[PDB]
Amino acid sequence: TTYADFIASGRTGRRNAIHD
Amino acid sequence: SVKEFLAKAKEDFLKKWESPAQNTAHLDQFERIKTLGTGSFGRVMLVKHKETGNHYAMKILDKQKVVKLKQIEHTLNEKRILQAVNFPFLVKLEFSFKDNSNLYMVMEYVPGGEMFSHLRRIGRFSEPHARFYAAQIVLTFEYLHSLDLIYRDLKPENLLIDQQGYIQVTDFGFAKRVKGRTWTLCGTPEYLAPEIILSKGYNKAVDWWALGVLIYEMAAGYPPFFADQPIQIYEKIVSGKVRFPSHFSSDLKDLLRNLLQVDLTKRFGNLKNGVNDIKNHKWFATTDWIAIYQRKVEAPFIPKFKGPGDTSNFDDYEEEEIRVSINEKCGKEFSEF
Ligand SMILES: COc1cccc(CC(=O)N/N=C/c2ccc(O)cc2)c1
Repeated sequence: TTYADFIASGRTGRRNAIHD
Repeated sequence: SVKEFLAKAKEDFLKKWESPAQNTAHLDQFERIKTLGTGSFGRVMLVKHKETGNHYAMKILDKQKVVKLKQIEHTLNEKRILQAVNFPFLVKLEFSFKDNSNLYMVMEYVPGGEMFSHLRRIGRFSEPHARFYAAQIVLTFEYLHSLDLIYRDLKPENLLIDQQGYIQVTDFGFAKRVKGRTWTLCGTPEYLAPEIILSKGYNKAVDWWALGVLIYEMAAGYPPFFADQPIQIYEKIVSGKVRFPSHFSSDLKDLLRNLLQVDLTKRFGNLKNGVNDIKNHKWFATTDWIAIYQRKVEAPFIPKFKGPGDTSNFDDYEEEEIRVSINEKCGKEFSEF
């Protein structure tokens, strides 16, 4: 499932800003 | 009237924009209690104002780190714009000041924690729940955009929940006053509009795109474009192909197709009728815009409050001593702060 794919991903924590 | 109120808002804003508040407190006036969140240049701590007993959130930026990341002008923007604005769903700046090492922005403490926290824990929000939050962001963006401000960092990490369940927008680090077009590549990968990524020059329509990303993330529990690396995210965004959960209502999908629209002649919020295309969309048919503004709508979610300085709705962070140099750093660079 897409949900499962997101939860196994590395970007479920706080996301940093990109300055450039 | 919306017209009347905004015109009044703009006069208020412009006086403060042209004559910003500066040096309105000192570090020693505050008792530092605990870190509430962190960021590239520093941290924000719960503090208590010694002469009043009032709690606030104090954002502490290391001048040398700002300089290293070539964020001087953005930081100046952040503080000049935040001290000038006033809207029920914007975090209020109460004091600002600087010392040899750091810049300080003392803001209202919003005790319910980050929307991010609640969204990740609960999984996803119901459509009425997402809609209640989305309405506040729509009004806030009407307000900011009327002042020629672009926000450029919408995401649940930056939306705090107040004691009554209403949203407070925080972190104005990428906010900018611009008439027309700008080009900086800034934001958060999952929330970037395609025209930012393709270096096209962009305008306030990027905030409406990001609203689409946020509503999707709120209602699905995951963003419409994710991957393990930003480069793959960007590829997905520019592709622009969006798939929706089977539980998304028809009206929600239609709204999002119009917000997550690569074509700027078709993207909602950016047409002749501007924000009214969004406010009058069917998904918002049950929303009382004036009552959202007046905070008369019952929140779907009220945070736990065990007492005035309580931080249980925030994650714990490693603490560090706030060392202030005996030599002034970067004085010229931050002279107008
Ligand atoms: C790029 O360097 C940074 C350094 C520190 C923080 C941040 C991000 C930020 O502004 N958070 N604010 C949280 C906040 C929390 C509670 C509250 O009542 C008001 C604001 C960025």
